[PDB]
Amino acid sequence: MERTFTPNVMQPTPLLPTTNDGRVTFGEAFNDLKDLARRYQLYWEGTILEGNLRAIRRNSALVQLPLYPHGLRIQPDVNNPIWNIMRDGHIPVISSGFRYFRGGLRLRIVVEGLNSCVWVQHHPDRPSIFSRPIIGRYIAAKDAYRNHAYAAYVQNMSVNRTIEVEVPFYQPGLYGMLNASDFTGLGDLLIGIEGEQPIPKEGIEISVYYSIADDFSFNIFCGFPPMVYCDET
Amino acid sequence: MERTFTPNVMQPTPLLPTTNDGRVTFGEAFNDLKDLARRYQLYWEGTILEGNLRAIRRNSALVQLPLYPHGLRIQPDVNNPIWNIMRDGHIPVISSGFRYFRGGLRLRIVVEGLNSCVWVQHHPDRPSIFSRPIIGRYIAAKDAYRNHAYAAYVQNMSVNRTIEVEVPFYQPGLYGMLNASDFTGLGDLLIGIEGEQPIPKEGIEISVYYSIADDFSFNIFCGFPPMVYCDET
Amino acid sequence: DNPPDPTPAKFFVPIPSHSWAHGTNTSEPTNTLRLDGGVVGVGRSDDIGTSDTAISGIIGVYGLLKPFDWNANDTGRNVGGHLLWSMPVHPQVDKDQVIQVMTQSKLTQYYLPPISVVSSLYAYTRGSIKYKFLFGNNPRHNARLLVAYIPGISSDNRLTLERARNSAHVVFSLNEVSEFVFTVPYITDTMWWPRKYFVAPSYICMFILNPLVAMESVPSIVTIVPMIAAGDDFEVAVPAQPAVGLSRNIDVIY
Amino acid sequence: DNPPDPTPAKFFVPIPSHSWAHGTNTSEPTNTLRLDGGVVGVGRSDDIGTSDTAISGIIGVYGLLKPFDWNANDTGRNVGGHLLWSMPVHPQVDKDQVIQVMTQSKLTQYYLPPISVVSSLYAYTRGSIKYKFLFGNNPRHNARLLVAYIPGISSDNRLTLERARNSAHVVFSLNEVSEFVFTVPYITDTMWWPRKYFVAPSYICMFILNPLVAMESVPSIVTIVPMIAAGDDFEVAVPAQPAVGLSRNIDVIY
Repeated sequence: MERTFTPNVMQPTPLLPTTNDGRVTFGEAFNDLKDLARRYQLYWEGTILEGNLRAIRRNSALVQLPLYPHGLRIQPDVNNPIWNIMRDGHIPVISSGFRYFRGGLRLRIVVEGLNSCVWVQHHPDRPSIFSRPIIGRYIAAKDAYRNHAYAAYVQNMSVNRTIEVEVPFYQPGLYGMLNASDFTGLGDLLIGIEGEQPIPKEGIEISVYYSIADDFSFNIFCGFPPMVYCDET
Repeated sequence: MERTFTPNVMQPTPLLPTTNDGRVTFGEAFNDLKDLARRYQLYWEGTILEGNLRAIRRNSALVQLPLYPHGLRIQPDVNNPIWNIMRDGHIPVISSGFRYFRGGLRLRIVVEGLNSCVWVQHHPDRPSIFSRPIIGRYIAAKDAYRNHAYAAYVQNMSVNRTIEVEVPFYQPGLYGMLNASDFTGLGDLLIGIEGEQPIPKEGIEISVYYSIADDFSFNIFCGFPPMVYCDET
Repeated sequence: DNPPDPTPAKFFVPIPSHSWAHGTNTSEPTNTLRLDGGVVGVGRSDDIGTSDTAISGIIGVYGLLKPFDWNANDTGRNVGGHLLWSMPVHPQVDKDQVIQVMTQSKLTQYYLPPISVVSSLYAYTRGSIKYKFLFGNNPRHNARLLVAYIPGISSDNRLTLERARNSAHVVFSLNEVSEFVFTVPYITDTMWWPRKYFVAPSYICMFILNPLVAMESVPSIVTIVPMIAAGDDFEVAVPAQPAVGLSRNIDVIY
Repeated sequence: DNPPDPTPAKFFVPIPSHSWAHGTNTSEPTNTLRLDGGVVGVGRSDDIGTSDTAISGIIGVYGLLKPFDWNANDTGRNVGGHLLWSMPVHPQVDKDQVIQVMTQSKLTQYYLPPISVVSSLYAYTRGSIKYKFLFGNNPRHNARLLVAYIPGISSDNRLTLERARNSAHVVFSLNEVSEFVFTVPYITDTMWWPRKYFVAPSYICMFILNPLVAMESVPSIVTIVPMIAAGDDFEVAVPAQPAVGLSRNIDVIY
């Protein structure tokens, strides 16, 4: 096989004795990228103001966020300097090397400001038109309010501030496509308020973090794209 | 039997191989409407103001809500655009195909605003005159305050905001009637405050969600009524 | 004795309620309103059957579609090759072949077959469909029809009889036969096909092969009633926003 | 009966969520959005392999480094001892021997071999590296090269051929041989060596031993393509801030 082929090997010394992937000196074995990809990382972080929401703005969406196992497309503005100096996370970088996937994501949505009953809902097949989220008044007529019978979840920001949910993989096809260009992905995730708590005069600060589920798998290893060093920022 | 009767079948190909109702490709089997009908959906969502409540308004009803396994009658006003563009839920649609039922509902009452000790109570036989709820001052003399010895429940909106209760099926008859016209149904559900916390100058926003219990069953399948497509709104 | 219990305090993550999505294969902590406490349910007998909601039994029942006519005395439309009727094949029947009741300023009410209501409750669906055609005629009429199933076609633009005979089809002769079922295959590049209310995966069409005959003693019009039910292998997939609401209240705010 | 349950109330310490760091060897309480409730996963078969992410398989693949020329007709640089190519040895290849694509005001895009992407995801790393050199030539060229591995050197300041022959090295003769792999040892006072993007633990260099020959009938330039993959014993250590981002969006705010 041409990728791993090694002709005429000239090796001066023996090979180095093994630590069982670090289990000898540390306690754990770092043998796999799928375990590194299950440590949570930031996904999208935004603010939402009154007045760029709906007119009536009782139980409505605040964000429809597209679920991609690679990241959303990043733009490194001056508001969140994360996306600027840290570039992408470890998950978009691991993901850019594989072609397909099959499996779900885990999310952690931390929506505060607001401190009322907030809700989340997964539309497994309404994909996949764009690489940004859509805020408030710009989400389309039929993604505006909650729907009936889509898998959803509800939480009082008074009891607890963090919603942690796991999105299933519901698709007709064999794979979902990593590195899509722009029914390929995991569909949409809608986040929204449950009935018109008055909004603080600055912001509802939402931030989504994500990871890989347990049954998730990266599937066909082609190359990595060209990278950019973070220390050059 | 004339409903399923198939005379002179001409079939060009073999039948398609089975996925065990989706269990091959997804993880779960969607073989039954009774399982879809146990995912919660919205039931009634309203607001209640001071001044359309009682005169003395210490521990009183705020709503007497009639328990129907089909929905309440919907009216699609501009306040909650849910009932407008989403029409009914999956439960009123599943229910319109069956004639009877026998079993209870599960509810989730999220009453906030107010943040004081709120209470719920089931009147298994005081049915069933109307398809709307009745707010505040309009509930009748003997459904006004709490009663003694009806199954009831109490909760501080300070500790937790969500009351989840399960209503039993208490009737003399064999069945309860789905698709009633207007002792047929599950009786009444009364929701009320426990002693005159001052009410915020706008609203106590109550919303009830419901589902089917475990012992619940739809019973005689006749047709479905004529429907209306939601995408035409 | 009052011995001390020093065992460390465990962590725990507070949440306001249980799962809103789960419908099966689990328990649900809840506060029941009973005098009893315990896992209790309402009694049953044979007077009250079991729940009838198993999907395959609901979707096995035929619903009815818009009927249509041959006019055997029509010299124009009664010929070799003229196509009578056709429609894309998917469980939700196309809005124009359903019986509708239209109101001014209200919503249009469609009569959907039981397969079309069930398929509106789910996001994907697959498997064969049965089309039972039901002819109003008597022993004196006669004809032959070719009913073909074209995979991967949206509309009839390029569709003629001479082409339709190149796909799966059935030739039926209505000579003292009043009903026949045509179980259309399911041929698609994917395993589940998404709902429609999109394009349908395939198409179905019905051509006159031998035109209709009849006499001076017999009615010249033959009415056909198409009816549709799910096959034996038909399956639905992921619960979604129902495409249809009830008509109990048809008022709508644009 | 309603007996009282007087058992003492245990302590418990509230926290908003579960572990943000843990990725393996544990369960994760979570609210899944399924109709089902239970430990459930998406189906698989052979159509869909297992996950391919096991590190040793990803890092076994060669990535390519900047190629470079002998000019056999060059009388200056083609001599006994002239050193062709060299670089510090560590998994992240040095920024100047990678193929770069530079843009005005944007970030520079580097093509990193698969070992160099993996090694950017971890904080420490150790084990041997393979350097496969690939010569564009035909049976008529000939030369010998000495490729030495100098432990504990940063740059070539004090490096000559007469010194490089005192370390581990391999003498290779390109006489109808087009590829050879040089598995460099790993010699370091410590067990794990930290990432670079620091100094590299060692250095590698390649001297002409017998100069290149060729004729009037054959091209005089021989291009060499260096390629790098991890050895059999190579291992990574502690997940860290990735040294590299993706180039999907290369805009940067200074």
